[PDB]
Amino acid sequence: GAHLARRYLGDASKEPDPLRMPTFPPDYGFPERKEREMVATQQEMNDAQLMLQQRDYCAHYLIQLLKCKRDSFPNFLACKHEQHDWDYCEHLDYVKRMKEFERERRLLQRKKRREQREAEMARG
Amino acid sequence: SDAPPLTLEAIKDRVLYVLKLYDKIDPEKLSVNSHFMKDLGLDSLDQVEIIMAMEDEFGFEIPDIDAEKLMCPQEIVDYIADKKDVYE
Amino acid sequence: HAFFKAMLFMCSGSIIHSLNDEQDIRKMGGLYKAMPFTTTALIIGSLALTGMPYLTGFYSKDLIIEAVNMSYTNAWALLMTLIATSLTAAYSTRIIFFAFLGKPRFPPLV
Amino acid sequence: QQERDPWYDWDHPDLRLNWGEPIHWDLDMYIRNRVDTSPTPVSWNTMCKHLF
Amino acid sequence: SFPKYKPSRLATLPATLDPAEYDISPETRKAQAERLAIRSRLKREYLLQYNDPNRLGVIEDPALIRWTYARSANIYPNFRPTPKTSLLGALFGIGPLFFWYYVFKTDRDKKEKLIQEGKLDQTFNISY
Amino acid sequence: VHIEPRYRQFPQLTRSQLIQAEFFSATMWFWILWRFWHDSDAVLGHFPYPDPSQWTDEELGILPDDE
Amino acid sequence: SKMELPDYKQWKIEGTPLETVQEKLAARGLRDPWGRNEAWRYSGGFANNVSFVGALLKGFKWGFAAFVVAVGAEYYLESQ
Amino acid sequence: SGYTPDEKLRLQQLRELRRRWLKDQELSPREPVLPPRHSIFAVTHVLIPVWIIHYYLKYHVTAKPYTVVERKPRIFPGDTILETGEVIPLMKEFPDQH
Amino acid sequence: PFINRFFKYLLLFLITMMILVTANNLFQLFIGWEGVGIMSFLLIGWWHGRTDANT
Amino acid sequence: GFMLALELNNTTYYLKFKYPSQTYKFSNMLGYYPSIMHRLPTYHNLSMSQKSASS
Amino acid sequence: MLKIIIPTTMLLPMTWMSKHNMIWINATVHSLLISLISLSLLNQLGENSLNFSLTFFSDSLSAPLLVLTTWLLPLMLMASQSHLSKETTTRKKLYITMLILLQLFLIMTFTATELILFYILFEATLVPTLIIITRWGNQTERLNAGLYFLFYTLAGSLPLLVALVYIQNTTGSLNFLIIHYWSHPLSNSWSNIFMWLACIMAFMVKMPLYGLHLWLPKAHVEAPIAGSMVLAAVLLKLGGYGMMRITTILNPLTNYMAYPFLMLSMWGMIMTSSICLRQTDLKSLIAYSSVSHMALVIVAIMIQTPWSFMGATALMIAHGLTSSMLFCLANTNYERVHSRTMILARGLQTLLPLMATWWLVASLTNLALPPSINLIGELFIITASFSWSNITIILMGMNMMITALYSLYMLITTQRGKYTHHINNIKPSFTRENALMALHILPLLLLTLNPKMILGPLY
Amino acid sequence: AFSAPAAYLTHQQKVLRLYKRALRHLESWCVHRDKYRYFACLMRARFDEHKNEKDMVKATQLLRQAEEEFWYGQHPQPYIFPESPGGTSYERYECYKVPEWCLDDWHPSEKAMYPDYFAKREQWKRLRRESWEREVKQLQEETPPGGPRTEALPPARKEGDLPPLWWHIVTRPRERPM
Ligand SMILES: CCCCCCCCCCCCCCCCC[C@@H](O)O[C@H](CO[C@H](O)CCCCCCCCCCCCCCC)COP(=O)(O)OCC[N+](C)(C)C
Ligand SMILES: CCCCCCCC/C=C\CCCCCCCC(=O)O[C@H](COC(=O)CCCCCCC/C=C/CCCCCCCC)COP(=O)(O)OCCN
Ligand SMILES: CCCCCCCCCCCC(=O)SCCNC(=O)CCNC(=O)[C@H](O)C(C)(C)COP(=O)(O)O
Repeated sequence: GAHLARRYLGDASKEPDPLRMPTFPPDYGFPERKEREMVATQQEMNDAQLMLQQRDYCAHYLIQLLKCKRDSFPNFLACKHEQHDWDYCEHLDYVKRMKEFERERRLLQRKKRREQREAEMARG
Repeated sequence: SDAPPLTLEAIKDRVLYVLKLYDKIDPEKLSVNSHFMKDLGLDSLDQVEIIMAMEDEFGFEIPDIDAEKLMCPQEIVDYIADKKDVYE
Repeated sequence: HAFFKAMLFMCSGSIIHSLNDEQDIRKMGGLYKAMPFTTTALIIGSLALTGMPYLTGFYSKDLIIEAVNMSYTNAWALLMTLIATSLTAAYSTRIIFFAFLGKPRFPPLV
Repeated sequence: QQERDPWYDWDHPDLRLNWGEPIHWDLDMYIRNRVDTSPTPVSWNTMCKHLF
Repeated sequence: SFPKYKPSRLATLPATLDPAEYDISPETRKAQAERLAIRSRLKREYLLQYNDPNRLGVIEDPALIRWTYARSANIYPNFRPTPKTSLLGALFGIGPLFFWYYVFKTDRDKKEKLIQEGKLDQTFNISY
Repeated sequence: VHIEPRYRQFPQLTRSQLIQAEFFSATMWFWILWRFWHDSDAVLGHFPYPDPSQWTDEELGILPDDE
Repeated sequence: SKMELPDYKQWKIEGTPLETVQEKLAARGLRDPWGRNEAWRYSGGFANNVSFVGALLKGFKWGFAAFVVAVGAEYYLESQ
Repeated sequence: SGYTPDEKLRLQQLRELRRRWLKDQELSPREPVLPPRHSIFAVTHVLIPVWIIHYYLKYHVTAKPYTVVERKPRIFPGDTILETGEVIPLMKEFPDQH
Repeated sequence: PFINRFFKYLLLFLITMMILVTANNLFQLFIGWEGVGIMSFLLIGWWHGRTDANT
Repeated sequence: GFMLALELNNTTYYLKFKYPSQTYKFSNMLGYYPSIMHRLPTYHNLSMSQKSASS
Repeated sequence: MLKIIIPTTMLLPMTWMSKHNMIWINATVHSLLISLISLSLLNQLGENSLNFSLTFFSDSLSAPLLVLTTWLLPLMLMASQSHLSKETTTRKKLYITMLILLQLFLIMTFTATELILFYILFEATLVPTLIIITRWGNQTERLNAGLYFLFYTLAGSLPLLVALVYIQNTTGSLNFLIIHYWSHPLSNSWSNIFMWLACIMAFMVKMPLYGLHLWLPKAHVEAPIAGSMVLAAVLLKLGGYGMMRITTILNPLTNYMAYPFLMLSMWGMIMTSSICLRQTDLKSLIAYSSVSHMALVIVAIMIQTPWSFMGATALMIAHGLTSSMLFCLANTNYERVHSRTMILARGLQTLLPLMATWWLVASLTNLALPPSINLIGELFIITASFSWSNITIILMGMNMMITALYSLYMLITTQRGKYTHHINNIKPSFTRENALMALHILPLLLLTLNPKMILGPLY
Repeated sequence: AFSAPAAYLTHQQKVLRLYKRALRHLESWCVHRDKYRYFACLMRARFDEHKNEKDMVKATQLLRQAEEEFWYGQHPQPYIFPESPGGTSYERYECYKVPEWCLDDWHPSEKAMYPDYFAKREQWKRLRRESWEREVKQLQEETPPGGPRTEALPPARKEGDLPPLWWHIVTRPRERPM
């Protein structure tokens, strides 16, 4: 995407590093951040044997989808609402990750502006 | 099954069929015994083209050393019959 | 891929057997009407191979391309994968066009 | 052995050898199940450059 | 006019591109005649035994006998100790031995002194 | 079904092979149309892709450059 | 059984690309003496063939008709 | 150009001989003189093999520990365990973002 | 003329590939590996009078 | 892939003849990989097998 | 142990008092019965060996070798009676006597408790083999072959004898049990280095180690079929067995005295496999394949691990069976066409289909196809070598490739293609030849079901 | 394959073989029939342009650049007939070709089947046995003292003779033996 063009062809110092982020404190620009909550307990995911990569903040919808698939086994066309709910929750998680990326790049650009412009007003 | 076993009459008919579609040959005075050079007045390039047409007709190619000396339709029929194990 | 690749090979085998064990596409002419069931099967197999939606190859290939597009991956590898995806349709087109379209190019004893 | 005439009536058609003719020192290397030295449409040293 | 084809060891010069087949002298024609005569005499000698109804067994080929003998038993009597043969023998016979000795000895010295230091991660290594 | 060669003529066809070929081509096309009518998102995606530029600074937590 | 070859007087290059080849050769002073040997590939049941997109859409009409019937059944069934 | 008379005559003689030889490869009407239940397939190729294998697994293989190991079944909230009668409670009252 | 041997060879390849797929240790999987390799060798050179097939 | 291949295949009907490109030669002869790797390493290995190891 | 030795000795007057047309039948039947009796030695203990008496003992290493020897005698008799038909009655009985004496010496060699008795029988095996090669070999080279077979062995074994008596002067005994229980380390000295060399080089020559192997192609090519069978199947293993017994007194010297032999074995294994690719003689190819397999066995014994010892035992047994079968297969075609050139008789699958199947199975076991015991031994040795140093795989894997490349090569050269036109005396396979091939191949396959029976003491 | 080769190829033969190879490779390049016919007529015209050249040095050099042009412009993957030396069915049926002498080694039980075939086989063997010496005598008579010069063989010339060295040509296995 255009982010790769900005990081590789433009100034990389103004662009987020996907491997190393976030670098700014999570409570830096926010006055009050509510910690992300989880519905499914560790035991419930362990008993469902989901996968270590499926045990994210969307695991409860996946658990209901799996239970619905098992219960109506012959009718493999019955777990549509559960599949939709799990997909929607994953989509919201991805949107949150995009928001984190955009927040961190905006913070880093604002940091560069403030630091070098207070230097600019500090050099004369 | 596969193709029917080949016969001498079929080989001769197909050779004459191909020769009669050649523009440099009169269809009515063409015989199985007609020499390409003496009777039909062709040259070596026409003989090469006739050999190639026969190869296309029967789906197999004749080596140059053998092809050089097929100078009449009967010779071509005999060569094909001997190559493909046709006795009747 | 097992399904449609095996089907494509058997379609090729039927063509070869019909044309007296000929395997060169340059001597295969218009088989679209002469071998209708074989033509249908090879068309459907080539559509499955190229990822036509809601066919067997779609549910597999479609997802693989999306996953490569949406991963922290080598950029050259991703570009090469996309180019290979185009070349797949290219050689499927080559097979169909040369083996089934146009005029016959096989020996006259049909 | 792949370079020999395949339309000649060899005494050993698969080996493309004639009875009594002198045998190359490296026949078992050139039996045409093996190393081939036949001319190619594109020159050697030009295939090498393109491949490398 | 067109790019020229140059031959190599593993991609030889085609006959049609060979100038020797286009510059023909009477001695060349007579040499070709002699070659054909030799081939024909050998062919008749072979075919008189091949078609013999009373012949049963193997038609012994002196060329095959000569080839196998030259490849096996004629080699040592024709060997002469030469700087070229001496260096080739020394290299191809002894150099790989010291090369592999050095490689394996270096690897095992590293592994052994690394075992001594107690840093090799030998856990679950009970079969050897 | 005994079929003979024809020598420079179009081969003899049976009705069964024609009807089966047509039936299976039509089956493939109907399946594609039916699935696209019911499962279009699988081609077109179901969720909208957000535009990061339409996100305000307050909801992403960026101060107005003076702190 | 025992087929006989069709009469050779029918194979003509007229109306086929072989005629175009013949006229473009005559524009150069040349002639093609093998066109009638090739005419059968264009004459009869091989006179017309489909295009690539037409070959891809081999059974689209019947399948589309069946799909329309099925969606109409869906429309007229769900109102009970 | 063409055959020499000797070549053509030799080819004709060889052709005659070869055609008679090929004619003699044919068989007379008596040449091979030879000297002097519906579901039976599914009972001998399926039912019998599965009898032996089931007997072998049930009474010999499973007579030793850890020879046949299955991964435990998945347990979901709300399930009832057959073995003990235990009931797993449901899953924490979703926010219900409908 | 050897269609029965051909079907036997196909069945042998299928058995070796099933062994490969269902193997739980590396030795059994290697057995299936080499079995499918050998069956491939035998079926590629089916027409063993042809030099190209053996090559 | 479909459109470009179809266009290039339809241009084969034109009464025009041109000698092939070098890219075409690379593609058709399989990157020259079997022309080099099936001749050079095999020749050198067999040559050393006779000249050095045996003799 | 006398229940094996005395019937073998009784084989001699039985063949010398038999009717002129009954020698082969009697010898074959009674050698088979002796093999059946010897099959009872396979019941081994674990902790320690079966110590029958002060003179003879049986181990899990000795018993498979003894069974292989007793089984190889009837196969040699079956393979010998075809080309010895024109021979007189007395010379046929003398040939059978040579075979019986060889078996007797080998049986006593594999079970001797004391190292001097083992050495004496180990040398005694030389005389019948020499007589067989130089009296019933076909070509003029056999005489030279005999000389090469003799002085290579003695030039190695004469120092060993000296070392042996020297040891008994300082240790006080040469009984193997006493030697093993009272074993002491060898210090790092020149005297110890030369005593190590004297203890090892005879078995090295017998293996043969690469560089000391020139006698083997000559002797195996020029020998008659029974001579080649016993030379490859059993006699070579006399080296391996010997090493496995004598390395118990060579620690910790072997820790560094083994480097040149390991380098020679690995590189020469590559070298002999490569030599097999360019060989015009069919028997020479089999001989060089034996050299390569024995090089792998040398590596296994030199690295001194339980996995390597197990692999070496399995590979010794498997190679004995496979090499004997390959020699018999080549001899069938030799008796057909009276030439050992590999390219003379081609396309034999068309003319001899069942013999082609035998060829295929022998070639498969030669390249160690799983789950054959050939690959069991090879894989155990390769795993032990990898533990010794991870770079060894590079050579080992290379060897594997070359092995397959020549094995199938042989198979493709003699069985496939088109038949030679002028060779018209290729008769159908006899029941004797097919039975000989089967009696080679079936025990080899059955050993897969019970591999431990050949895995040795370290199992 | 059936004709004995000569010591060398004439200029006329070389020119004809070049014509055939060029036309075949052109057909490989020009897949379609009408286009191939057009360009083959152009090739034939370009080839006839020098049909009546008298200076053989000029004709030889023309042949040289024709060969050079062919080698530069040849098809890398020309069409090969399936049973031609480079074809996909070249030696496919060789494994089914069994020499006739093998029939002599059949068990008498095997020959009990097919009695008439083996009666005719005995007749053929008698013919070969009775003709061999006359064939050898004819070959000795007709061969110049300096040995044969080519591989051509003479026909039979008397009333009841057979062409010398005929058995293995006449008793070929088959092209489709099974
Ligand atoms: C064709 C194949 C035939 C079979 C080949 C058999 C291979 C046998 C080779 C024996 C391997 C090693 C032998 C002895 C071990 C070390 C040898 C020496 O080179 O090492 C140095 C020895 O120092 C010097 O180098 C002295 C040796 C040099 C004099 C010997 C002549 C070597 C030239 C090569 C001759 C070729 C031999 C084979 C002939 C066929 C180590 O120095 P140092 O740790 O302080 O002394 C150790 C000995 N101590 C402990 C008793 C004191
Ligand atoms: C197929 C060819 C094989 C050739 C094999 C030749 C090598 C055999 C090994 C050496 C043979 C003789 C060794 C003697 C037996 C060792 C017993 C012993 O321990 O005696 C040593 C004595 O060792 C010696 O004297 C041996 C020295 C060498 C004498 C003969 C030299 C011959 C050439 C030497 C190098 C060749 C040996 C290795 C060749 C490898 C194979 C090619 C110590 O005894 P003491 O005198 O009491 O001393 C105690 C205080 N230190
Ligand atoms: C498509 C891929 C490659 C294509 C490239 C090929 C390039 C070739 C271009 C044109 C070739 C020439 O100019 S070819 C130049 C050759 N010159 C001569 O032949 C002059 C003397 N003429 C004769 O010898 C006879 O007339 C003869 C012609 C043999 C007929 O003889 P018949 O009447 O007795 O058959």
